[PDB]
Amino acid sequence: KSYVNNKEKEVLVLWGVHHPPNIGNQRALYHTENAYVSVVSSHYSRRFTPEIAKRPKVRDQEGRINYYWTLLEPGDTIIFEANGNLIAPWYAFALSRGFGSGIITSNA
Amino acid sequence: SSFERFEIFPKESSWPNHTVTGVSASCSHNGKSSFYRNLLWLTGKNGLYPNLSKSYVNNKEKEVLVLWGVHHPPNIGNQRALYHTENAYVSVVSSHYSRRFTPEIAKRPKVRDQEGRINYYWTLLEPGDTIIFEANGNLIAPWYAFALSRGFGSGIITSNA
Amino acid sequence: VIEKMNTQFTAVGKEFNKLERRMENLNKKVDDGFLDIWTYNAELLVLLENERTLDFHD
Amino acid sequence: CSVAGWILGNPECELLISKESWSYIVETPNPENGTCYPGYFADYEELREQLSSV
Ligand SMILES: *[C@@H]1O[C@H](CO)[C@@H](O)[C@H](O)[C@H]1NC(C)=O
Ligand SMILES: *[C@@H]1O[C@H](CO)[C@@H](O)[C@H](O)[C@H]1NC(C)=O
Repeated sequence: KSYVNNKEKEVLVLWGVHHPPNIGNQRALYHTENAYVSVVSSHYSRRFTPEIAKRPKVRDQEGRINYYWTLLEPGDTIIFEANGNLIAPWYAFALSRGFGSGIITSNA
Repeated sequence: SSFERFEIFPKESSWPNHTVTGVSASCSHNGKSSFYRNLLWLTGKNGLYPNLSKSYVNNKEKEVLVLWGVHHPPNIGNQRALYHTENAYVSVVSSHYSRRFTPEIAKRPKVRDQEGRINYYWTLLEPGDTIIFEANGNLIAPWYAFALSRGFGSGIITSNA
Repeated sequence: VIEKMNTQFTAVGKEFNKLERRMENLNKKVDDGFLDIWTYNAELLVLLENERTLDFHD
Repeated sequence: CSVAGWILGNPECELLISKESWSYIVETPNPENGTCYPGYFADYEELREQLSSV
């Protein structure tokens, strides 16, 4: 899949990669033991593979999803390829930058 | 400010089907080959390197510093002699840590007359968590670990006074 | 006093990872150092001006 | 919600999906609704810095 940033704005694209707790789960969901995820843009390139491992449970779930992101410049193209283990982007954010804002921590 | 140095995986009882004896000339002590004191170089036993799986639960109130390494032999013959596989991996996870390592085989300049390398890795295990170690080979296992106690005002200085 | 103490400084903090402690501590050092310096300058400017003001009036 | 929760979307952060503009962002001291499916968020701190100018 690919997307061309036809907006005047930078686009924040997020996606993830699934890392099953075992082989049986990898076979049940993607039906391959040799999956990869590859994401590229004119100024970005990363290839990911799943890792299978025994892990402590977190939130009662064994297995993990790693999250990744990139900013796609206006006019560029982002390309996603996979054999499995991809948590696909659905929504993305066309960003508009300004000045003076920030993130604060408060319970007021 | 202080720490408790304790065994996580006692040498005698933790690995009954692996060889836990292994030394190198480069760590020679008093003329004899030797090795790191808080680590164990695990190698095969009777021709096998059984799939390894170990874990530790941090049952202390303190953070635990766990160190381990990965061996990268100078050649294929050494990989076959020690682990008996050409496709080894080491995998270390915790609730907030995950890393998978593989050995690399390469011709290298000698350092301390030794071709081949051991990379060293570490992580801090939070109280209540679990660290899990899995391997097909090339693991220099943790033996001892440090239960850390933090304080204020200390630091490391360089001096010959 | 008002004109000199012009604040263009941004103090919104940053998060760091467990393996970025050296960077976190550098950031902390920078913020604390600037705070100590400006606290020093503000207090010293006020004390020196209060003393000169009273001499002026006398 | 944590910043990760807000951006990835989180079933419990549904009330935020409709708000497109703001003057500042307020996070509580210990947000809970973050990465509901456990995992490592790459360059999270760096994303928080990018979103501080949006
Ligand atoms: C310790 O340092 C001396 C320095 O001359 C060196 O010759 C020796 O090989 C070192 N031994 C170990 C185990 O690092
Ligand atoms: C063989 O090695 C594994 C290593 O994780 C250990 O758990 C198991 O108890 C060992 N067993 C024998 C000799 O039966």
